[PDB]
Amino acid sequence: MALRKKNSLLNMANSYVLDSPQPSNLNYFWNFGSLLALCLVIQLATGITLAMHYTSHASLAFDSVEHIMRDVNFGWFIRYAHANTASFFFICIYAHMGRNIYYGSYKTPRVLPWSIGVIIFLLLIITAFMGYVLVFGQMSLWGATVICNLVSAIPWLGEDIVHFLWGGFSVGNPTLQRFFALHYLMPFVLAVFALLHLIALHTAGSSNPLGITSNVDKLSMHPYYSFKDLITVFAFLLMFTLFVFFSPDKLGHPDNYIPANPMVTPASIVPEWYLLPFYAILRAIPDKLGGVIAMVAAILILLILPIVDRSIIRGNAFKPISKLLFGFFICNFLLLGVLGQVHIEPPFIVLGQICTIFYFSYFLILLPMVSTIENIFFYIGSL
Amino acid sequence: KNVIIKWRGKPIFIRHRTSEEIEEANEVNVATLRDPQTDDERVQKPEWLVMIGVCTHLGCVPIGEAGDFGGWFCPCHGSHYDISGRIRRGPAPLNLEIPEYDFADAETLVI
Amino acid sequence: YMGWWGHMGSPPQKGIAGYTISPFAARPFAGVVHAAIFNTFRRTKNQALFVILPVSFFYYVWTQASEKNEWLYTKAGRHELAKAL
Amino acid sequence: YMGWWGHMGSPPQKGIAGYTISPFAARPFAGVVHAAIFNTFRRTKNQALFVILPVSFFYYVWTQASEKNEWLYTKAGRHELAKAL
Amino acid sequence: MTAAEHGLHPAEYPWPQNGMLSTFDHASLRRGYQVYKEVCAACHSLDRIAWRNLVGVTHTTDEAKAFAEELEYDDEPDDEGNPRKRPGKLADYIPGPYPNEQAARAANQGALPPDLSLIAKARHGGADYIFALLTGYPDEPPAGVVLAPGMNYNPYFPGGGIGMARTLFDGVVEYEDGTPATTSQMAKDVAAFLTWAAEPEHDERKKLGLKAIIVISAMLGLSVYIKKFKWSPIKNRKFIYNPP
Amino acid sequence: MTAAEHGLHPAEYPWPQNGMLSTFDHASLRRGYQVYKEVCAACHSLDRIAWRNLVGVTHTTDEAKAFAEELEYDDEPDDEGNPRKRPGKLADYIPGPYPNEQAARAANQGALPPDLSLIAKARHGGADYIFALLTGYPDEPPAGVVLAPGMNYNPYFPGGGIGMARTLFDGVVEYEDGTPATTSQMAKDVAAFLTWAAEPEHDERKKLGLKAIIVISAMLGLSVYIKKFKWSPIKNRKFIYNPP
Amino acid sequence: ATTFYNVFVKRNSAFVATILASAFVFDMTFETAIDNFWDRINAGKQWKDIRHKY
Amino acid sequence: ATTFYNVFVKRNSAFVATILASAFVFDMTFETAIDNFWDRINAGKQWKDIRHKY
Ligand code: HEC
Ligand code: HEC
Ligand code: HEM
Ligand code: HEM
Ligand SMILES: CCCCCCCCCCCCO[C@@H]1O[C@H](CO)[C@@H](O[C@H]2O[C@H](CO)[C@@H](O)[C@H](O)[C@H]2O)[C@H](O)[C@H]1O
Ligand code: FES
Repeated sequence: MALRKKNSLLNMANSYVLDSPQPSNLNYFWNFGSLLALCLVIQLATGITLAMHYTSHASLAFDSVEHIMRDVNFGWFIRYAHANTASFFFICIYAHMGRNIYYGSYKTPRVLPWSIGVIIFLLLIITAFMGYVLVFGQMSLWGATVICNLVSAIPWLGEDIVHFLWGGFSVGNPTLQRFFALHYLMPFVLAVFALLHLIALHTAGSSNPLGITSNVDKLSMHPYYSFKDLITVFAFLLMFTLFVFFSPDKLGHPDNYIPANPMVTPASIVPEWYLLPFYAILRAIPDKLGGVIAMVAAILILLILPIVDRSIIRGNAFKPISKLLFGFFICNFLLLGVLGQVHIEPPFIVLGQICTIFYFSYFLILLPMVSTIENIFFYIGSL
Repeated sequence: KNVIIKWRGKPIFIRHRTSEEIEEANEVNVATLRDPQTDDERVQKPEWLVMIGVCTHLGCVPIGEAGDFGGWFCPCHGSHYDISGRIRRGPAPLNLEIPEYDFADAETLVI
Repeated sequence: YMGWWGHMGSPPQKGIAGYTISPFAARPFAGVVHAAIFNTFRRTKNQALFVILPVSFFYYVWTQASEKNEWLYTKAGRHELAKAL
Repeated sequence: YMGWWGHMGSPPQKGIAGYTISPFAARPFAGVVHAAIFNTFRRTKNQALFVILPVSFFYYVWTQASEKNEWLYTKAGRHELAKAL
Repeated sequence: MTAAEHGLHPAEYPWPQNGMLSTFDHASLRRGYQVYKEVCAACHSLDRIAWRNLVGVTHTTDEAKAFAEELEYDDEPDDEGNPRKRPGKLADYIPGPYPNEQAARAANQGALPPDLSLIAKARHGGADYIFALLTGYPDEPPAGVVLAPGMNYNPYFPGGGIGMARTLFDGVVEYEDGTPATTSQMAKDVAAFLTWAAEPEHDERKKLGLKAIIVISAMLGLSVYIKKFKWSPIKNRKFIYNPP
Repeated sequence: MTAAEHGLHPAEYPWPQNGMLSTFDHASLRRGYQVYKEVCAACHSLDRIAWRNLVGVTHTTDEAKAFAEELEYDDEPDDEGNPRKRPGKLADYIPGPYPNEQAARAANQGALPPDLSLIAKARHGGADYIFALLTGYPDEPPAGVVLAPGMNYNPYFPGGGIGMARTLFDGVVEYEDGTPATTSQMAKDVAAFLTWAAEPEHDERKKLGLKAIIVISAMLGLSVYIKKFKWSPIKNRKFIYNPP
Repeated sequence: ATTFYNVFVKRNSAFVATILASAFVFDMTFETAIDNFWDRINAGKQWKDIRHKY
Repeated sequence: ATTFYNVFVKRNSAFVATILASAFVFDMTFETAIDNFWDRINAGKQWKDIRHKY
């Protein structure tokens, strides 16, 4: 017996990255998993490096970030790499989630990797939000103020909880130091959950774009998917290069280059682009508590896809109506994103409400109806 | 007279308003006010206007007694606040915020 | 639901002969120009509606909304804005 | 070298009958006083030399060294210290 | 919002540094420093720039040391613990015009002139906004605009009323290189200079990006050949089925 | 090393706070504060203690506010940006006698009197060392000791020559509680006070430790019963072997 | 004894509820008991004992 | 061709050695080449181009 199989430690690597049996027909959308692993590694490397130069005290934080940009050798690169990779992390995560929804990766027997995945997505949001605060520019402060005052909507104890999270009566030094500690920690938790969702997936293996079993025709993960992963790694690094070296501030907001000033409020407090759809959902509900619940429900509702998809067939490759519905769902999710950054003015107020209804009605009405009808069409249509 | 107490970095305007000042503030119809509020909503004690003296526009501190509604005038972009510290004229959207203040004694307030 | 090499969990296979040639014996880019043109055209044509319909609809919605919003905050749109608030 | 329940990797067992009683049927502290005194004495007596010999030796070494060091840095030890450096 | 409330959006001007392969014009950077020093520095600080930062960008080591040595900075206390001043060194930061915010606001009718070290990154528009703002004070405010006292009309500034008056007029600076100091020339130079101040790595960053683009492109091309090569046995597989 | 180079080791005195269950004597803490204020504070700072720290330990809220309000502290600048002073508040730290190290050393023939906020934790010996040092200046240095200029002989101080002269003499303080202010009494009180300053959680810490000791002891006893109970089927197992 | 067993112990839901309620009571009473004991062994020493002079 | 294969490619130790030596040479030459190109496309703009005036 070969050492890679005999030795317990080597065998675990072997089972995941080398002899792992994969379907032979995964397409390029199965490459986002490894890109997300690459983003996670870049964020750990750049993150730990910035932590060696950053000072978490509110009197010095913003200046420490300027020191990184101006004095540390390649500090500009490390800072922009870290900031831009956070955007790429969300592009890849939305793609990976989109792949999973389109191809029915959430169906049995893969409900558990999917459900852990939904938690990974929540941790990523929290991680990225805390990191944004650490700069302690105007968007940092006003972000922490607004978002932590949503917690005030929790009945009875909400106000108390806010003051407890801030460590005082406003966002200030205690808040900044605790966000630093948590921002450092959260990526490690996120890595553990990423590993859990893979271990959960190992029982069934990867789904594939046809939605049929692959037990009939498997390929080793290495070398075939190793070499296919390199193509998207280099494509990713090309995109990374264009942002980091040529347009490092394109995805960001100028207001964060102004030091936090509790008096002056910025013109518009909008979150980072990747949070914008959830922000639009929150604005849609007029009630404070209602809005918060809706915004959380917009993420947690993904947990019910295994129930509401009633199809006897896995995924959308062969389902024309489901494909149309999915197209509309995805475009609506982008429109929500755009409405997250417009002003609260006519006619965008009502439009945002309609888009919010459409978002939820996909999970609660349309997907159950459409999947039921397609079942009947496949049966009658093939008689 | 109007005092300026720093409290959590923000200035606090404390004005000891006269009888006729109170009267002047109680006049303006709530209807015609960017931020509609009456003095009774603002003060817990009519002789103690206590406000957070940051202008609601960008965040300069209004010069008191100046204005056009004889309360506070932000010199930065020329916004005029009232004797209630309500916004009347200029770029500022809101009335000057009221802190949580309590009269522990009748001669001392805690903010 | 998945095993491992040797016991993957396939139904018994019999009667299929599979054939292939070495990477060093094959032209890796054989028929690449034909595929790049004709195959991509076929595959794109077949999926075009599923992209075009939702994108065009949501772009139209946005365009109408953004143009109205712009117009409401002009002088001409004063009255319509007053009603809308 | 270790399996799991059912196939642990024992040589075949045959001929041993094992018996035990429920925790609720037993006195958990039965004969505790006898054990605490006589059993601990037996077990300690049997291991005493393996602790006493090395500890006593290294304590003696340390004691001699620390006393010499102390004496060298007195007035009386001036000459011996001068030679030692 | 009204367009007024947003501010007019600045034109896209063709800066020398626009362009994936383009550096700053360092002669413009030098001229821009001279505008900063003679006009802006009256009210605006540049606190994030040290004298050493000018060296080998706009000035030689000698010129920068000369600038530093003309100023007095706080030294460590003497032996009786009394305060002392020293002449400036290259490691010193360029000192601001005011001791604190309160003094700054008192001198500027309540307004606080921002520090300019990051202003090119801290406004939408960047150099284009700075250029548009400094050159965009109309002789007369559009009829019907009511300016608050001590405000100046400038359409690029959100809301229209800015506390900073027009400051660049033809020949307020006499450039040491003989360039005609027109309002537009000075605004272009100072906007270039401030952009450099905000992002001083700009030139190096774009050269390393060119190297990265080339290598990563080559690796992408090769990775595609290697993928196709290793995958060809799978793509070329054929079956013959004889039902049992 | 010679004993001289180490310093004489201080006696173990029976402090009120020695003892697992013992708090500080707060009346001694109060008297010790008065010694600090009237003797040590001339040369030594206590920078880590704020006026609020005395409240409910040695002083009432009123007494501490009175102490704070007698002093002037730096305020934020006025509206013209000119510097200003304010009266002290409870949140203020007790202010030191010197503006910087240089001024401190100049006043003390080169020696720098350390800050006393942590001195009880920062020396081997703690309160015993402080007590021994303050009371251990002999009238005459042991015959043959050559003191450097500006040094005083004290055997508890490593090396023997300390830059701090004897300062406690009978009746340098007049205690407000009528206690006779003997050298020994003042040293005991000030040593208690400084120990409190270094470890102000001491009283609370020891009470929580008592609760923890009791609960953890009970849990230890119960854990042993439960272990013995669950293990008894294994310990009591018997075998009968019949060779096949 | 059987009664006690049947009510508080037999169902784990009841047993856990009894343990938690006991923990609540213990916590509250133990706090009070230690407080008083600590005050007696450190009598005349604490601020509460000298506060009255001021 | 066979010769080239046998010397530089057949043994992986030799292949890896050849790759690393090539990487060293590429790294050094590419640095120099980009430097010169960058200087030509940005001619008269860089400090090195104006330094001589001072
Ligand atoms: C004597 C005063 C004064 C001079 C000279 C001056 N400024 Fe200013 N500047 C101000 C004040 C005051 C503000 C704040 C205006 C406000 O917030 O209303 C300001 C604001 C600015 C802003 C930011 C406007 C914004 O978007 O917030 C920039 C950029 C600026 N100045 C650049 C310059 C440059 C470049 C020069 C000269 C080359 C210059 N200033 C000369 C006083 C001055
Ligand atoms: C007028 C000066 C002066 C007065 C009064 C004074 N000290 Fe000091 N003290 C010093 C100087 C100077 C040193 C540093 C001596 C040295 O390091 O040689 C010092 C050192 C100390 C040390 C540290 C010795 C060491 O191990 O480093 C303690 C503890 C101390 N003082 C406590 C007190 C206490 C308690 C009082 C009065 C109740 C007091 N001092 C009064 C000047 C003074
Ligand atoms: C999933 C992993 C991570 C994500 C998504 C993430 C995201 C972010 C984001 C969005 C910012 C704000 C960037 C900016 O605009 O400047 C940031 C800042 C920061 N992050 Fe992370 N981060 C991650 C991991 C880490 C880790 C592991 C560390 C280790 C300490 C770290 C340290 C920092 C530091 C010090 C900053 C502040 C300095 C700065 O703003 O550049 N990050 N992070
Ligand atoms: C750090 C973030 C994540 C990483 C690194 C990660 C990584 C991966 C990898 C490597 C795979 C196997 C390869 C692939 O199919 O692409 C995978 C599969 C999967 N992931 Fe993720 N993932 C992450 C986040 C998520 C999230 C947010 C979800 C769901 C909301 C999710 C759900 C899944 C599912 C369901 C699969 C199985 C899909 C299938 O092969 O059919 N993951 N993930
Ligand atoms: C992804 C990064 C690379 C590091 C590896 C990831 C760490 C996760 C590994 C810890 C989980 C243990 O992983 C578990 O171990 C065993 C052997 O290793 C695998 O077992 C599998 O492979 C072995 C031989 O390769 C076969 O005996 C077995 O029939 C098969 O199921 C499990 O399918 C896997 O779930
Ligand atoms: S800042 Fe108060 S008027 Fe604009």
